[PDB]
Amino acid sequence: MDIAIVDADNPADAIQQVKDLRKYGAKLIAYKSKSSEELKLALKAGADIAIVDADNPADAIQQVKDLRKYGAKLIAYKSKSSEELKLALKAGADIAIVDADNPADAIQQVKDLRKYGAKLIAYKSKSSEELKLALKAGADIAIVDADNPADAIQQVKDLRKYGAKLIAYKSKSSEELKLALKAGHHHHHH
Repeated sequence: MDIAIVDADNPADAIQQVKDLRKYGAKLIAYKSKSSEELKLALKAGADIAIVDADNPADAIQQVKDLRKYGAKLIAYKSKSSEELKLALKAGADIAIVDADNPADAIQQVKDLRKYGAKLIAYKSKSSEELKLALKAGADIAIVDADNPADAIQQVKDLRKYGAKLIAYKSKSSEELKLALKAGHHHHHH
């Protein structure tokens, strides 16, 4: 199953991309912001996954509680700190996004969070080899980050071939989705 990550460079365009992805037939739509209020707007537009990215951990943990009370179906939390990710999960986050800079640290955090009881661990890399190591370590969601667009296609190909069940990547633009819809085309299941 694919997760489309909204990637527009401003909130108005990001909110429109949610609508375009939903119409195109994306099964899961993820939206990241440092603003709780912006994440509520993305959910109201039809996003499935609200990614908490606020810098201040006190503020970020309160956003999890606010989004849960609000009825967010899936709340993700992005941190370089496995201690912070544990606090986010205790506060009601569904998905811990491992963001640690050093790959050795990031893989140990996957193993730590699995043993802590994390239900859904996500891991991000430009490297197919690193995502396979993370999946083996117990990650549930593989986030493709390949720099240029041709690299991103190969990484998704690599993960499909591997049998990754939850593949996340940056979405096509609204203008691309709208052109496909104008032609009568929709997302096809893989």
